[PDB]
Amino acid sequence: IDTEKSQQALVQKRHYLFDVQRNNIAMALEVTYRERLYRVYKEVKNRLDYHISV
Amino acid sequence: MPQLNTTVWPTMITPMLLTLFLITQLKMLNTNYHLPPSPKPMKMKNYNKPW
Repeated sequence: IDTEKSQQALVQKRHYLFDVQRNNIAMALEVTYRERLYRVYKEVKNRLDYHISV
Repeated sequence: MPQLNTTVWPTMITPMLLTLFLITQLKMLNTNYHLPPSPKPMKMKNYNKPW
């Protein structure tokens, strides 16, 4: 009986795998978005700065 | 020797065959030794959780 109740406890804990997967998808998309914004900002500022430096 | 008087030989043979082949054997059949009460605490046809 104790073993079966413990098996039920693990089944209750199951959901963390899908929490992990959803966390990783959200975080990867956010990292990609912010890297893209930094890329566009850096290119624009870099060209303007080449002009100002010459 | 009274053991050689063959006139009382059935009187000595007939009850014996009842006592040796019927009554004592019916009383041994009712003398039974059950097998030990050995309780296995290891019996669980379980399986991993549904994954």
